[PDB]
Amino acid sequence: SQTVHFQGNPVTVANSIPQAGSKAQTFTLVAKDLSDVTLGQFAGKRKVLNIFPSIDTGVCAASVRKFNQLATEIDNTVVLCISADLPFAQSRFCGAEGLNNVITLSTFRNAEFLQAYGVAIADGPLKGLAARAVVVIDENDNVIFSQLVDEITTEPDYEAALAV
Amino acid sequence: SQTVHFQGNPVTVANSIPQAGSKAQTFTLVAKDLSDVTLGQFAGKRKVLNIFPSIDTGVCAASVRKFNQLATEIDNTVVLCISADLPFAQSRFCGAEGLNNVITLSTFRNAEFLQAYGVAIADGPLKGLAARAVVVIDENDNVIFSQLVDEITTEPDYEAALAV
Repeated sequence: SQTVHFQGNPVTVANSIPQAGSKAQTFTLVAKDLSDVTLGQFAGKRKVLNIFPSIDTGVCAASVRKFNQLATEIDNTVVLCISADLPFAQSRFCGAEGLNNVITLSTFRNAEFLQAYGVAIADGPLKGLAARAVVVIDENDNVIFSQLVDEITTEPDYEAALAV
Repeated sequence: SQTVHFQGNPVTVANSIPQAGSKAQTFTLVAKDLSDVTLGQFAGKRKVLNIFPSIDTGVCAASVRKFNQLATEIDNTVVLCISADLPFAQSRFCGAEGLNNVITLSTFRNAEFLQAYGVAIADGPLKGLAARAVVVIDENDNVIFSQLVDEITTEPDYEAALAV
């Protein structure tokens, strides 16, 4: 239903990513301590969903850290860096060092999240992983911004991190 | 269903692990390069399925490597270290590297394998991961040995590495 690219080859992404003005769908993901975490646990806060195919590349790009840093600077915000890496691997993420309101969440046992949010790679070598995307949700669980990055290895625009 | 333990607490594992004497069911797993791999590709060899909840916990047990080393001592052997960890994190496995015929395979997009081989943890925080277990499959693809470890944090019987 959506198509991005990787290694010079197109990639299929199931359904469609949330649209501004829409009520955010609930979801459950796993934290670094293996506990479950839902959207409602962040009620009354601004949520920035930073979705990656993987946050365990072993590379600390300045662009990635900058985005997270910008996102957390907006009032009453929480940044959720989401991927299919297991919580174990997510600890190696170096794109949010020292940012207290940045949380890593795994999708390893909640594949429905990827379907509902329209970021599930449906084919190619990266099948089973999440596409690169950003979804911003406000204090009233309303989506005010979303972006599915055309090129998987590319980062989203910094503007996304600052959506309201 | 079956019951084992995680840090002393009861844990339910789906279905039943293959028993000695049963026929090994085919399966599709993902290798390090993200390519699909099936049991048939190891036809003619002795396959030792070394299944872990995770092989990317930051702690390297000396026991792990020795077990794998011993397994490779038996004629025509290939050791498959399987877990839910993504191919990206399985690369950091210490129990493999340095030893020939010891490869890591991921179930990240083939969760049904855990169900079919009866090693899918059904409850608690380790839900979605594989139980600690060993299944030895011979040249005729018959299961000649298996163990679903009582305490998931402990290591299997070394006799497992040598089963026929």
